[PDB]
Amino acid sequence: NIDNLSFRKDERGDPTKIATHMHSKEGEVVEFVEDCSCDGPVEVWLQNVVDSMKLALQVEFRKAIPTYDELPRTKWIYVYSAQNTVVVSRTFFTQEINEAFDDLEEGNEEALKVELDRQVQQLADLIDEINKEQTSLDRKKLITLCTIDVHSRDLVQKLIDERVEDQMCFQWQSQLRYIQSEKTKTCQVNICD
Amino acid sequence: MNPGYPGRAELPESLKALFRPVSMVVPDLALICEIMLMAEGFQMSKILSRKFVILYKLCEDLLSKSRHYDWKLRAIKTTLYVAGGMKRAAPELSEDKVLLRALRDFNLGKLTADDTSIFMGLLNDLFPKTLELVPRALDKAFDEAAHKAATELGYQPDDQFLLKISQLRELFVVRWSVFLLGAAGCGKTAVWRTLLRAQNSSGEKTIYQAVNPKAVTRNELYGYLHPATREWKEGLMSVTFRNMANNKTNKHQWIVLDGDIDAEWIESMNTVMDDNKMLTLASNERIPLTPSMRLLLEINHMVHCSPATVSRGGVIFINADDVGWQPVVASWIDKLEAAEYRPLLTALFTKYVDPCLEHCRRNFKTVVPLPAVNQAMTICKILEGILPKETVRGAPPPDKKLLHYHFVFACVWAFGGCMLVDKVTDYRTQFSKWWVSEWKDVQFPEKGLVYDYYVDEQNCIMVPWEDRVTKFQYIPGDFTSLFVPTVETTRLTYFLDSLVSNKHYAMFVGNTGTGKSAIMVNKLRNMDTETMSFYTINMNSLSEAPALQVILEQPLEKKSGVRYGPPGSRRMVYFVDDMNMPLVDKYDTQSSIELLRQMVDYHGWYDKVKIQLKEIINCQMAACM
Amino acid sequence: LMTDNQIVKEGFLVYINDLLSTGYIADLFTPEDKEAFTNAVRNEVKAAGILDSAENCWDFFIDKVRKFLHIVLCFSPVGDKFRIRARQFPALVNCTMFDWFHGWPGEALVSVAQRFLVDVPNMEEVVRENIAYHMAYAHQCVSE
Amino acid sequence: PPEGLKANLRRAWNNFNEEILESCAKQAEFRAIVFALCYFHAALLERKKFGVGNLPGARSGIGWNMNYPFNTGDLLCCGQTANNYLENNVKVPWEDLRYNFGEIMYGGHIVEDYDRRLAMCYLRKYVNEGLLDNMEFFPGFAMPPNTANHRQVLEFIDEVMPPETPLAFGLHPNAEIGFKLREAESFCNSLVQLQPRESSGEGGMSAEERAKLVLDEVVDKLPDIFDMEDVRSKINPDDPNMPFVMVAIQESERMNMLLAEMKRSLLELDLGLKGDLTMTEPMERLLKALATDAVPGSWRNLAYPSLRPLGSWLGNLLARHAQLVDWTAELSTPKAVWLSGLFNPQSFLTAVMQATARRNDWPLDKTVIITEVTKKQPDQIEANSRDGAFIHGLTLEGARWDDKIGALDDSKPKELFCPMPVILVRAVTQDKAEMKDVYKCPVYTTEARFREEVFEAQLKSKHTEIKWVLAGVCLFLDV
Repeated sequence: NIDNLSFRKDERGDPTKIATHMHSKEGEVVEFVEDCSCDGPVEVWLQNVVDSMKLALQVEFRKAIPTYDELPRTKWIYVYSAQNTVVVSRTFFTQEINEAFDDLEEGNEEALKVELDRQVQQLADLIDEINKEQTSLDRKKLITLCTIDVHSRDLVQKLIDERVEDQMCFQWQSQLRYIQSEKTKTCQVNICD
Repeated sequence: MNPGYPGRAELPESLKALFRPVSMVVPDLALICEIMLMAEGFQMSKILSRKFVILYKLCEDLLSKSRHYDWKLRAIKTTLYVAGGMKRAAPELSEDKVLLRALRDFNLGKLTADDTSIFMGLLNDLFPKTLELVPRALDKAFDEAAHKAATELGYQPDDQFLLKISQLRELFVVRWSVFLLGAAGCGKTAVWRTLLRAQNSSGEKTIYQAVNPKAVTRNELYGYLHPATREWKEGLMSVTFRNMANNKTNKHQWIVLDGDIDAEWIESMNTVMDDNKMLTLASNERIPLTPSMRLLLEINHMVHCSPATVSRGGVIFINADDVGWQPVVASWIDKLEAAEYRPLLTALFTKYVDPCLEHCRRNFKTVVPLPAVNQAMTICKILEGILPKETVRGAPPPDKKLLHYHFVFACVWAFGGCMLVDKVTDYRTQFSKWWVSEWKDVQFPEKGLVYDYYVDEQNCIMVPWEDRVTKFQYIPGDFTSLFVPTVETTRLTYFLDSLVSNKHYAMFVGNTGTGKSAIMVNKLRNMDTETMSFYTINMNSLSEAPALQVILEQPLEKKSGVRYGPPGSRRMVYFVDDMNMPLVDKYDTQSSIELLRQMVDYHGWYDKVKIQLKEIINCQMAACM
Repeated sequence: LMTDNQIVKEGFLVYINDLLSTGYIADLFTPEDKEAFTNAVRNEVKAAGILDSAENCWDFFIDKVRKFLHIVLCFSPVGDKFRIRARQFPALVNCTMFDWFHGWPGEALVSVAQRFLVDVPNMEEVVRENIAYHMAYAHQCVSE
Repeated sequence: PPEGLKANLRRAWNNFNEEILESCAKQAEFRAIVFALCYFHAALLERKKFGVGNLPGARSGIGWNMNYPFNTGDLLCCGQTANNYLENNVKVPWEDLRYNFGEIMYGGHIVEDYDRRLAMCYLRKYVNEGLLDNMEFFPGFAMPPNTANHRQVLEFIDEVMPPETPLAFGLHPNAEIGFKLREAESFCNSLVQLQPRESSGEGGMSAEERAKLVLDEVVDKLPDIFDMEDVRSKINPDDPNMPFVMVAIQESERMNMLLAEMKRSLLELDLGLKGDLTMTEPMERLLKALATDAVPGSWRNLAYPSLRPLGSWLGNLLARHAQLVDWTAELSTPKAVWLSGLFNPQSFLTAVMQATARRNDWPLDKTVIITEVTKKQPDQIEANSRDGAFIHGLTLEGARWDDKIGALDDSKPKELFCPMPVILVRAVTQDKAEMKDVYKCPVYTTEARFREEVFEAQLKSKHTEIKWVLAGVCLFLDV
């Protein structure tokens, strides 16, 4: 994931060999948790800062769960990073689906309609900030979320036709789904077994 | 991957524990376009996709395909980009109406009229309320200055001129890689000429710089580190693109290129021809295109290119109505200003030009490819051949009679003058008789041959050219195979004499020694051979465009201008023995021939190495094959 | 005189091309050849009784070449490149006095057999000309 | 390899070890499924002895339209995951595995759904718990429910004999006639390559035949009256702005150029053989195509029956010309045409669909294809119209178009080749009735190649669609 590195200041001469955080692969800055110094024996602090990147992402995953008070708001879309907003949408919506069957109990259809409405209004504000002012990188975030939304509503219709066919059936089994064992801090993505 | 035939192919034999076959073969164009139209900010993009993706499947299945018709997802994406962008530039409407401006500016540029009918039908089957269809747009200043320029251009401002410049102007603000996909006689010249002159009349000054890509080797135009010296050779295109991409960011500029193409010298332009607009070079000069320069390519056919190649460039495919045979006729009408004859001549172009036109169209037919619009240019060349010897300032009846004679002659010599000659299937004199059966204002001689007939303009009698059986000579001198003209050569050389009186002339088609030498020496000896100076070259299948160009420039004085000029004041008439010897290239081009076309079109040249203009001052040609 | 056997490159016939189709070569003349050759020939024609402005030097130039060059061909058409090169340039048939060489006659057999069999021992004439016309016969049999 | 379902089957077993053939009867379904899938594999191979490429003959000689790559590695991987889930769960939810063993591991080397449905139906003919009770591969050779010891069933197929009925290979006994037709023409062209002659099919001249110039926006000419379905010509809700009129206009024009091309090439048959400025190498190479009696028509511009000699193929080529030079200009009327005379049959298909769309559906949506199955309730009768089109001579191969349904014709004379005589098809939007009563009939431009589908159809199948696709049926251009 590390395209480049992003530093604090000119500690130890050139900008701080303490790897404060990586530079995003697509071009952006993404923060670490612990910041280890480049000046040491290479591989060691390499391991350190890479693992810091990992731990940073997974703990901000942990953070984003209830701060998702409501949907990704114009607040929440931009307050939370691109990865934040998309990963939350992914796994949030996945457990929404896992509930949404009621596991072969009545109540799924209206729910499907509601999440399709989520797709509608979400795409709506995404398009709004495409038309209204938004940062080009945040517009890349916007189109990211649009392109999440399209598959989400695709799956909405997919399970509209696949009417009752749940995890006990093959069809929801087929779909992408995340056993969020973040009790262990893992997104145990568990498609067919 | 993707294999060749459904379900059967040619694959590795012993690689047998490493992969698992799955087939990802269905284009999801509806889904993807719907995605990008939410990216283009569209709400019924669901339904928009539902309609329009199938729309282009059906356009592919139905419309008369060509080299410049495609509905692959690439141009699909381009159209969606245009529609979304102008949608956010023209909000507050139904998404379909913006879609229809997109369609209107997109497909009408490339398609034909049958395609237009099919397109209207496909639209209104899905999209009723045709007031949607081709939604309203105004380019008032553009089209007024365009009609102005065309009138000033002499070309008839047939609002297909206005239509085409509308398309081009509205595409320039959309796409900078453009093609003027027309034809011979199309007056694409006139099209961009009206365009650029009118915009010069309205700011953002349109300085155009023409070149034929098939002039010299790709290296010289392109430029290169030398293959044996490793010095960077400057490239004409790259030099101009530094002069052009830079310091001409000031205002809207134009890079014109008349000719045609072949998939040999383009494959490296893939970083500036597209949106990338970034001329990366082998020596890495990295010349960036800016939105102050306009790329255009005045052309006829796409017989050598992949669709992905021309996908970057836009296609403005022209209708022949704006620069056509009757536009040629009325353009000449503009050119004549015989203040009293202008009321009289016009009807002749209907009672003579039209009937002789349909006669030549079906009543007789040829084996030599002839453009009828060039037959209009031919009759117009006869017109300025005969115009100075006409003065309507005198008595009107003799003037009108002599002019009626002139114009019926002009059909004879411009439409049977191009007809199949004798000795094939009875076409020449049969034309002549069936045409003099249609002379109306002035007496038509069914005696002998009107072919034979010069006409004593006063007394109105039709004198045979056998009055000019002279001259006669035959003797070995500083001798080779010998020639001498007689009657038909006298009439032919008088025709070319009236041509060169306007400095005009025509090319020549026919077998060797069919009078050729007699004709050339005849025209040489008639007047000051300093002026009537010639240059005979047989050009063969192996000597080609640079071998032609070197043998071009010996009489070419390079005097002020700088111009390829003749030595002193004279009018060279270069001779070509057989231009149809030179070989086509791998992409079927005898680039010597196209070099000649460049010579005659721009009336000048730039050396492959030099950056200097060498225009043409007074030259003529003599081209047999 | 030039032979297909002597022809190693058809570039040679390219350098014969403008001599015949055009009338004189520029195909092979190197630029120094054209320039200095023209300088010499112009002075020659000035000396040749033709003092002019221009272009009359090339006239006595045509004198000096075509009244003294008269190149002759000796090819066989079976190499079909014969007509191919003419298709590449008309000089091969432009002003070219074609001559049927022959096939090769039985009279050649007879008469050359008398021409050369004359010295062959034994001289015996009935036998030697029985031989001469037997060989005429046999050559015709071999041709058929 | 010595084949035969006994041989094929027991080394299909031997494609598995004992411990993964013979195992615990806890997973008795495991050994049952492995044995059923061994027979399944064996049967795929057996039918793979049939397919297309040199086929004017047996319909049962089509094991596969598009003959697909299978492998025993897939057999072993499916065996792995099956042992996985049957040691795991001796209980079986069918739809899961019936999607798995197909679409996600086997179906990837496939391009058409027809063979996918063929496999899933053929197995489901033997795949169920109701097919887990002494399952019949086909009568006379069954599945013994001793499904723990592989050695026991291995004995049982030491006692199963090789000679299986053709329908024990799930295919009617009509593979043989056209099968040896294939091998007959194989001997033919073999010995053809094995015997030299010079200038007899060249000595036989071939420039004796031509059609002439066709419409140039010149006429509206109408051979569009009767087919015994549309006994009289009809006009219905249509788009006469783009009816078949201009479609056939451009068809006739493009074929006019095509014929002019065959002319200007044929212009030099021996003129090429005796010209100097008029030698024609491509047709010089096609001179052998003339002589070798192979269609020199290679200027591929319309679909065509692929395997036909010059006489039949090119005479019927002229017949296609004739049929469509007649069927040039008919004022929007699309009825019984040969689907080969159409100089592009898909353009014709598009024309007829856009005609139906004003009638059989509404703007911004399209009708669906379904067939003429008789006995429709007498309320709102509208048949001889653009409710459907009319064709003649599409080969209804493997059944018979009798009682105006696909009638069983599979072991009966003229069953490899039945035609459609003629149909008024049905274009509708809600075709939601008679879907398993119908084989989903395709429409192809060929069977000798099965190169491409024109479109599909729903003909009333007299028997189960499972063995109906095991026999297969479709509609085509020609033989």
